[PDB]
Amino acid sequence: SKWVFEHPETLYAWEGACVWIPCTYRLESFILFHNPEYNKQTSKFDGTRLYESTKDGKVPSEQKRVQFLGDKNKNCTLSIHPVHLQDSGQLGLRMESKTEKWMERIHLQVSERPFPPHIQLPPEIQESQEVTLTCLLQFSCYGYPIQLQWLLEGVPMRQAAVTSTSLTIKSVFTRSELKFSPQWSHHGKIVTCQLQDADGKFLSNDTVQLNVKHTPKLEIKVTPSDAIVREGDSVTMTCEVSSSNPEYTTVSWLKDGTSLKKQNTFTLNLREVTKDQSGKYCCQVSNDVGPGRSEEVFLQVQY
Amino acid sequence: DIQLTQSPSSLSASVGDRVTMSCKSSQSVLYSANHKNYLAWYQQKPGKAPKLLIYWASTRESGVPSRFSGSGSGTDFTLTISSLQPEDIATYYCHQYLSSWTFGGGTKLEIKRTVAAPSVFIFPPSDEQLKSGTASVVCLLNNFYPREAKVQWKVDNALQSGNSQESVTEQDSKDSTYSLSSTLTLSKADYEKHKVYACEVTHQGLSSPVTKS
Amino acid sequence: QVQLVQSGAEVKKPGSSVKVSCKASGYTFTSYWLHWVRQAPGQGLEWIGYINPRNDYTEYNQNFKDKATITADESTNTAYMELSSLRSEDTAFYFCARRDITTFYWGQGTTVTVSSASTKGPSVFPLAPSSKGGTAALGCLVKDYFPEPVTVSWNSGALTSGVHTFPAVLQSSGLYSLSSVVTVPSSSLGTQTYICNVNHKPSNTKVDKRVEPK
Ligand SMILES: *[C@@H]1O[C@H](CO)[C@@H](O[C@@H]2O[C@H](CO)[C@@H](O[C@@H]3O[C@H](CO[C@H]4O[C@H](CO)[C@@H](O)[C@H](O)[C@@H]4O)[C@@H](O)[C@H](O[C@H]4O[C@H](CO)[C@@H](O)[C@H](O)[C@@H]4O)[C@@H]3O)[C@H](O)[C@H]2NC(C)=O)[C@H](O)[C@H]1NC(C)=O
Ligand SMILES: *[C@@H]1O[C@H](CO)[C@@H](O[C@@H]2O[C@H](CO)[C@@H](O)[C@H](O)[C@H]2NC(C)=O)[C@H](O)[C@H]1NC(C)=O
Repeated sequence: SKWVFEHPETLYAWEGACVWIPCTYRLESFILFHNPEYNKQTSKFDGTRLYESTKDGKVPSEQKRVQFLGDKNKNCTLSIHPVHLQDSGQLGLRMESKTEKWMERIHLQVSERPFPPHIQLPPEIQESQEVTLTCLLQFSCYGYPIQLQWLLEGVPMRQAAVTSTSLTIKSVFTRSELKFSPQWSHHGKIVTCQLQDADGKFLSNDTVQLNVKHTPKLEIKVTPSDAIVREGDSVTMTCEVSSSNPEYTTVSWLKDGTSLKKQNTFTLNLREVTKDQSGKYCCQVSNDVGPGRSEEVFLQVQY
Repeated sequence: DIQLTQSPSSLSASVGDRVTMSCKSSQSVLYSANHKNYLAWYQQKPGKAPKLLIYWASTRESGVPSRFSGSGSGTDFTLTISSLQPEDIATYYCHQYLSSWTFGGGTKLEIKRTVAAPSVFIFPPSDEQLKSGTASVVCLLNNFYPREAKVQWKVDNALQSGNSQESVTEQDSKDSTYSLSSTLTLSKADYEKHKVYACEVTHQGLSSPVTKS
Repeated sequence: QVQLVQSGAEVKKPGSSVKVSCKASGYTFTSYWLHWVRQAPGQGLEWIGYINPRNDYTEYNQNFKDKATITADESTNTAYMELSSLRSEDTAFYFCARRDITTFYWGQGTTVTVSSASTKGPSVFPLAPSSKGGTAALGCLVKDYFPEPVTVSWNSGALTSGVHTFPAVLQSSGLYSLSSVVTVPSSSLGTQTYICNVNHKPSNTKVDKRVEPK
């Protein structure tokens, strides 16, 4: 009709912090209520009054808890410093111009404790492919600066994080994006995003246990590693997997680039060997990602 | 496919003794980032979940007694109980948790005492049980140490396999012995098809295998 | 306060399937992997698999790919583990567990027992003492009952020296069987009557049995 307002639908904060509420609209007096209730019986709005623009001599803003930072023509942004649990509920902006009156409601949800952030990761992380892990917190207020810190197994992750802050009519948040090149060994590790205040102090955090796809990593062993193998002797080689994500399907053995016929187990036994068995040996274990191979063992037969 | 080999499978030691048990991994569990070994030690009591003792191979968890300590790095680890207490009788497991989870075979801890040969008793089936259509013969092995024993049933000198079950008690809290009950079950016709029913007991405390027939 | 709560004991017929639940409390369910661990009777802890409750990605032990299926429900903060074609070797304790950075959290465990049996009371048969040097052994054979909780006492609890009730065994018929024996002085044979008191509450079976020497 005669009023248009724009602001986030819900604003989030916690006890002891501040809330900064962007607001635009399109005035004789402004009054901020908490949970305004119209009484039809007395024809008035009842409830606690958080701000009155009419009280003359009203002290400068930062000497008040509830501060109206707006104008007479476009701006209705608000500031609560400090914000309290009892402020949780509905903020009623009662505006009066010369003919019409309006009550605009903005939701302020105050938690007793700092709420946690939320990590957004790609559905597909694989080794040596760069991905941006994202940490999102739905809070920002100029009077209460904060920071987001990435941890790896409780240890301040070494990479650089990038922090950005949005305080608009559409959304209010602080976001951190950290780029890093995951390896096979991040799979199964715990990544944490800690929300802190200025000092390195804990407020809340979000946590993930990384799922990193990788081709199989292999460790090859040989029995006569320390010693001599002449003709006839026995030699045992084993193929160990360190990790594989997803699970492996088969195992194979290769000698000087050619795959050994009917040698698809994790143990290679050469018994009654000849000098022709000399050469370079490896194993191959296959993933749904692809195959991995271990190091080569060069068996030299002595005679 | 990361296997963990724990040794020994069972320890017997005195009250007040210092006890160690080893866990060797076929591959390294040392993580490259935080230079931590992703191996843990558990204590498990019967019917209960394992209780964590050591994490990252060397850190004792909260409220765990100081007699328990974990050491080692890479592929070799040792759990040490500085002064064995009666409440520490349990089975202990090692556990690697880098990506997936694998566990050691376990180390059963018991109290060591003087070797005691078992008293061997045999019970023939009752006439009451024969009226039901089944015959169970019970071999009883009472108060022996160590726990390792072998019970072989023989029916007309024919060794039995797959028709018997045994059960072993916990180490008794007063004489630190074990007891074993073995039940051989045959149909009535098969029972009446033979004459001599015996259990042969082989045990460290017996110079020769004992047979009750 | 951070605790894993598993479902109750399960008795399934062979060939059937079973689905065990694991409810998570006091933490963000999607933040940590949820594992399942098996412990067969008399054996050690064997890893089954895990699920990432955030993207439902699962990995398994090689030996359980044909057996276990781990799923999760974030709306109920509950993870599940389903076993497919049940055989005798599936009778075991099953734990759900998760790791934090500094510690582990384990569920209380759930028993899966595979048998075709129904609540049945036991038969109590005497283990008669005979001549076959001052000590003799007698007892009671508590046979063919289901499920397991039976209690055996001697002389209404007035006889506790020489007594050993053995752990029950699960026979191939799916019924349990248990032996409870007493070591007594051989001169008491014939005198000071011995009576075993057998109680199986699931079937409301109470059997007193005098063990007389032949
Ligand atoms: C209704 O009317 C009120 C009137 O106050 C408007 O309020 C202004 O809001 C803006 C942002 O919305 C405020 O701007 C902020 O100022 C802070 C201080 O500025 C400088 O501070 C020191 C120097 O004193 C420098 O070191 C610093 O770098 C700043 O240059 C800053 O903390 C803010 O910077 C952050 O945000 C902006 C954009 O959000 C980025 O450009 C910055 O790089 C940084 O990320 C920001 O500059 C301003 O202070 C408020 N007014 C007053 C008088 O203080 C409302 O915006 C208006 N409502 C609407 C809907 O328009
Ligand atoms: C992340 O948040 C959790 C939860 O608040 C923190 O865990 C708490 O840690 C303190 C001391 O470190 C303990 O007193 C609490 O009991 C813990 N609570 C829970 C639910 O575990 C954790 O420390 C934070 N940081 C990291 C790196 O995980």
